[PDB]
Amino acid sequence: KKNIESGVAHIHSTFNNTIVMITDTHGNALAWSSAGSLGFKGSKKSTPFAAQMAAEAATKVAMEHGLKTVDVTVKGPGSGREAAIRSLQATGLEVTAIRDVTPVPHNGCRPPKRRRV
Amino acid sequence: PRKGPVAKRDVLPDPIYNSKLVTRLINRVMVDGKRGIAANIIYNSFDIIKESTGNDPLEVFEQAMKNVMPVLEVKARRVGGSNYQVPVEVRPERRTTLGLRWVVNYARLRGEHTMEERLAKEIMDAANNTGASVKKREDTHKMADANRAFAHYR
Amino acid sequence: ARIAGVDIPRDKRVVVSLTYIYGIGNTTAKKVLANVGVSEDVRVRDLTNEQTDAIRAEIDKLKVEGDLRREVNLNIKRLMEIGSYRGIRHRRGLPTRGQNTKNNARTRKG
RNA sequence: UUCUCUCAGUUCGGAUUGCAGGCUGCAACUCGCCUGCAUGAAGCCGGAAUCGCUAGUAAUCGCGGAUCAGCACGCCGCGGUG
Repeated sequence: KKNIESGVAHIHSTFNNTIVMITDTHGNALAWSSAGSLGFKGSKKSTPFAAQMAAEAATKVAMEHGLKTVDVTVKGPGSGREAAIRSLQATGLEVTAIRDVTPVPHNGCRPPKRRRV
Repeated sequence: PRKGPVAKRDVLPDPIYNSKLVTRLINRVMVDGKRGIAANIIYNSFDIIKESTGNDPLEVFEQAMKNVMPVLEVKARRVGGSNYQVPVEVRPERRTTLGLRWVVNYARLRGEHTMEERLAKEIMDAANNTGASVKKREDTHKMADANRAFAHYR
Repeated sequence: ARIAGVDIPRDKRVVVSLTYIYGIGNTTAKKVLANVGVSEDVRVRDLTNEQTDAIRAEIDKLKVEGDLRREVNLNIKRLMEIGSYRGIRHRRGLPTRGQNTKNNARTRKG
């Protein structure tokens, strides 16, 4: 439907999870996934393999509506950010841009206590 | 060891076919040091190969070896508390090691009434790209060339 | 029916199928088949009605029946009703020969 | 080296029980070793975890003797295949 054939992948990868949503060239979302929505639990949600299969479960649906063009904007200073890409290309999509979008404050707000573990 | 690499354990080529590969195949079938039984088994199996739709036992055996041996194996490693797996290349001696090992292991599990009726049949099925040995090779190649994802910078 | 007691199996030689009657082991089958002159020949029971009656009339001279279970049963019965140290053990599911019961009763007591 | 048996709880396995014997010893019930006939259990390769070993070694097969009337799956040695 809508035979968009263009869009941009958003990767949001923290220390203990990983989300990949694929939306079109502007806003409105088409298909998403995350490691939790694949039965994984707890620790394992941060290994790259989780990002592998989540990228797959998103692509497989995004190209069930016609899609080649995609870019990659990676938030999320975590680990599996590149495994997400390697699964994004090698199951059909047409990656052509990588960019980093990490919020960097110019010293505005105060962060929480340091943990004494 | 810790000091450094070690030797390679020279083998003695069997006198019948003058082929060190048949020697290692005899050594892998043998259990408990009963070697004459293993030799009788291998020779009956090759007799069965040539007699029934065969050309020569060395030729079809080499081709079966070629079709089974692997070329990309992975190694599951530990870093600092999280473990993964990465592919790597495969040096030559390990290749024939694995080949012989798989062939014997999966002929031992066939389900006929003689180790010869199993070995000859299994390496014939192997020289025609069939049998759980070839499927084991392909499982290995599929695990590799996929798990290169968390291996690309290892 | 078949040749003694009930139902000597098919498809096997006589020297082995004759084992299946309670009281005929392995050498007894040999001796019975030898006092007549019947061989195996080869891996089947394709006898004659003279060979079946031959090997049937001679088994009658032994205790291979529910006439043997009676003997064994009443033996243990006489044991447990006099004193008796062996019968006392027969009545507890405990080894009756001296067996140092640390594991050796899993057979004798399950 | 021949002849069998044919994938089965079985011509696998040999626990347990019945009857009859042998040997040592003044004497084998509690409490010995061995023989024969009969009976024929669990067990179809064993999770978490964990052990031995770098060559005539590991694995496997027998033989001898200390102790001792008798009594070894234990211990000390020896060699065969590898």
